[PDB]
Formats: sequence, C-alpha cells, structure tokens
Amino acid sequence: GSSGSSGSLKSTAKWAASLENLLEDPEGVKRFREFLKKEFSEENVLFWLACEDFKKMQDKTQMQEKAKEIYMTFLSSKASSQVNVEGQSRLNEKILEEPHPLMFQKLQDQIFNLMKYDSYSRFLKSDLFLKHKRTEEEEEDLPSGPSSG
Repeated sequence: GSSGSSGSLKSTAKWAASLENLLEDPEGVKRFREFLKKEFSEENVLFWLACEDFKKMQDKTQMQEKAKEIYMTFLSSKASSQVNVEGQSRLNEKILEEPHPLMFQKLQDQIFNLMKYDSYSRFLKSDLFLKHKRTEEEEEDLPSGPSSG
C-alpha cells in the first residue's frame, strides 16, 4: 500500500532495460537531460519529445502551428541547436503546408536510435546513472559469479 508518489521502486532497472522507460519516467528525463546539457546536446531530447506531443494533440489547428514552430526550432538553418542525423534536411517549409503526425513520427524514430547508442548507451555507463545504481544496493562479497547456465 503506497500512497503519494512512486520512486522507492527500482528505477535504474527500468531505464537500463530500455531507454523508453527512462524517457517515459520523470526521474529519467530529469537526469538524462543534465547529462546531455553538459555538452549542450540535450537539444536532441527537446526535439524528440515534441515529435510525440505533436501527434498526441491530435488537433489540426494546434498542429498547424506546432508544425512550423518545431521546424523553425531545429529543422531551420539558423537553428542554434541542430540535432544529429544522417540527412533529415529532406524536409522544407513545404512539410509545414499539411501538418500530420507523420512528418515527425519518422524524424523521431531515427533520433531515438541515435541517442539509444549515442547518449543512452553512455548514460548507463555514466555516473549520473551508476551512482544511483550503486547507492541503491550494496555489493556482494560472495563467490557467486556469472553462472551463465
């Protein structure tokens, strides 16, 4: 019987399992960001998150705006923060013409994999995460090793 807010539950495990678990969770995003912000790369999660929210709204009017808004954010030339990708420049002011949850849906897919091995990968082997993973549970002094069968 736990009332109030979740947290005591093993979080690291979730984030470690799949990046999604970290993004969906508030704690994960809070930390993950800090790690990125360091090299001023967080902009990646800032654009990725939007992608979803956009399709979520499920509104034409609202979309009409958010569309160009986000586009003029990172999908712009004078974009102070341009995410890392292979070539998502294929889009253009036109992509804004008809707003749809498919314009970003894809752009978000690639970015996901990028951080999955770009940032995520590190996040795990990073102190920001480890620290918690350690303080969470002490080490074992038993001869018990990787059975592997």
